[PDB]
Amino acid sequence: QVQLVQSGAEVKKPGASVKVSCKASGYTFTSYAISWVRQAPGQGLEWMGWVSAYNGNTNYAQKLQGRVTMTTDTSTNTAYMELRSLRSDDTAIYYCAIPYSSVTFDCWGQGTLVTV
Amino acid sequence: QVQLVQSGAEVKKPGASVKVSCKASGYTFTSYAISWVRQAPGQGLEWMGWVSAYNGNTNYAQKLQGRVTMTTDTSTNTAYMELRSLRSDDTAIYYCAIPYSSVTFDCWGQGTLVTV
Amino acid sequence: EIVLTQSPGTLSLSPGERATLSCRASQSVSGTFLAWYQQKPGQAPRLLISGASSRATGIPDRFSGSGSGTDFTLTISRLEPEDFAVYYCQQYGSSRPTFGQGTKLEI
Amino acid sequence: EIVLTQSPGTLSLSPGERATLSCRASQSVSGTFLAWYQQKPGQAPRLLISGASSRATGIPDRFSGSGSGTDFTLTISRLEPEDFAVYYCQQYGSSRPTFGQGTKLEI
Amino acid sequence: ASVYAWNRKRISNCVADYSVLYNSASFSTFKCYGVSPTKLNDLCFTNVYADSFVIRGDEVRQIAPGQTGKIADYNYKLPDDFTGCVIAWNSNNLDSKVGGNYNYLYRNLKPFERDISTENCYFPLQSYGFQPTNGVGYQPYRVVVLSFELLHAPATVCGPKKSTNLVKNKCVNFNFNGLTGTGVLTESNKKFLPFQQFGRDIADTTDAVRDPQTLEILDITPCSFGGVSVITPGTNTSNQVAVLYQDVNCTEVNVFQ
Ligand SMILES: *[C@@H]1O[C@H](CO)[C@@H](O)[C@H](O)[C@H]1NC(C)=O
Ligand SMILES: *[C@@H]1O[C@H](CO)[C@@H](O)[C@H](O)[C@H]1NC(C)=O
Repeated sequence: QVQLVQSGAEVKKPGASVKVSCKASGYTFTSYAISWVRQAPGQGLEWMGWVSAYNGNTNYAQKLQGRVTMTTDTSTNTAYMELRSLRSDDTAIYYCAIPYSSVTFDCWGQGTLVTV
Repeated sequence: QVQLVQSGAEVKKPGASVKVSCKASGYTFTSYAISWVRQAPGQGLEWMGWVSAYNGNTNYAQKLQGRVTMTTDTSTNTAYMELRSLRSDDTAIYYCAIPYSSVTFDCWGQGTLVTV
Repeated sequence: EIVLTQSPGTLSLSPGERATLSCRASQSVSGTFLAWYQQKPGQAPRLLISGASSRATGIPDRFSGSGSGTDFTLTISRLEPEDFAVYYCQQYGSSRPTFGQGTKLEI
Repeated sequence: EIVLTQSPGTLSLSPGERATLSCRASQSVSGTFLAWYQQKPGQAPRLLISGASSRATGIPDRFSGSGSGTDFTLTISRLEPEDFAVYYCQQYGSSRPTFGQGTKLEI
Repeated sequence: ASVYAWNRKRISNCVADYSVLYNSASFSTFKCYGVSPTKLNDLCFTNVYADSFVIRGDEVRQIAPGQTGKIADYNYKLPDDFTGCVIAWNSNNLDSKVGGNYNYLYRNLKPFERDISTENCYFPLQSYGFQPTNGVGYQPYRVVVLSFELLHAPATVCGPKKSTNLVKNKCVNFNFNGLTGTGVLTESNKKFLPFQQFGRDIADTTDAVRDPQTLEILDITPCSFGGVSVITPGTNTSNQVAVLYQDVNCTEVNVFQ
């Protein structure tokens, strides 16, 4: 029942902004806090940050602080990841992570080819 | 009403020793423990050490250990700080400080510049 | 030892708009056992916030601090011409307290 | 942060043998904060073991891990052809969690 | 204040809403002796005294009646017959300062005493070791002791309870300045002196009290009661019964007096 469907690929010019979604369905949206972990092609996984879907608290990492913002939309049951100040090295596939009765990352969407 | 006047600025050669005083007035010198902080020009604050004014128990910093020594004269309500074997980068504005109505930061002194 | 990093060394903002400052820790620090410092040019440092949420005596309400655990944030709502100085973050949760390097606000 | 250097970056082992994977920590991490993961090429990670002792759902009985403190071990009895992928070890002790640099199982 | 010279602030002639303090989660411990923490809003008292001092979690348990130890024996001793409660909350933000508070010092003694003096060289005052870099049971805590003196004077400090009109000649469950009971309130001709508020019979039982707002003197007589006795011919004759109310006038439900 638990499914995440991420939006399509984006090709953006440097300095632009991107809003990538992943529709939540099959689980109570405001229960398990949504996460976001991306993977550079050929490298390992790197976590950006976690946003609680109930109250909206966030916690960002060093390598991307000042550039990322985390919001939730309870009404549409969609979590939006907004990224501004895009440059060339931001090219990676961005995955959203839901706990899915594990610890943190499971039931990822196919993947979003964010090529900048 | 509380005022702390420290000793004048010092200019010295590398390897020598320097002692800095700070007179206290308007409060019970024994009641509040003294604190010392160093700040190189352009760098941040670094705490130096603690010595209680009631019993004289000791807690020094590992980095500065074996070179710093504080003593206090209860009769004259004056705190001292002895520092031997100075090097070049230790040129900084030295503050004496007691916490009053605050956990820390209260009564930073006018500062004493020791130039090595 | 717990090390401190403030991401903006200098922020260039016109007076009137929104400013934010960061100062995080490496090992967890109790929220209560915290303070925040403003050191004017040529003057001794001054405690803006202590306890990571509570102002001191004589601090305007435009300032406010928040955060707990390792990541901490200082808030300035309205920038007045006299406010342009350097700000220090400090934690004293265990053993040696560690101070910040400073952040300058420019007109 | 804890630097996670998976010691066997490439292991040239043939199918059918027994595979062992190491995972060292710079600072001693709680055993109840560990999970080990496998990302099959083109397919999302799967929870193999959580809590450092207990295997999860949808995972064959051949997959089993152990270890405590800083030394963490995997024991795989028999290799299936579909099981050839890369494996990561992941700990959630203090502040930000840290992923692995990956160990590729070569033939 | 320091425990060797604790402060005693006098509370009188006011309405004390204790629901805010009882509901507040800000207290680290809230152990009450004497009165329940949730019923303190209804009772009424003569006076409240606040004993304020800083102690540590270790030995903090000694602020309880009849306790021993260096602090309980030499600084603050509570009586065995204590009618009141002690409240404590974590005070790290206010009473802890870096390095050490020598501002707070600690020195048997009679209850509620005060000895501020100084005299093989030893002197009777010692300083407290408040460290913010130490074990948690040694960090200073702010403790306020509320000692209650009951019956000592007319009651003046009590919670927010809305009053009603008074109904005469019926047994009602009344609460007059913390004195509760049941009885019929009627006028009386006992001339109380202006300063006396309530009267008691032999073996501590209230006969009259002076009401507030109208200052009349009402005698309190328990409402009529008595045993019920059954007169019966027997289950072998008839189911007819008679009821005897022993020596009371049944003006409240053939009837033979
Ligand atoms: C029944 O009542 C009669 C008289 O009323 C009496 O003599 C007899 O003892 C009674 N029987 C019993 C079992 O009580
Ligand atoms: C009980 O009977 C009547 C009923 O009111 C009353 O007047 C009378 O005085 C009462 N008896 C005594 C002995 O007081």
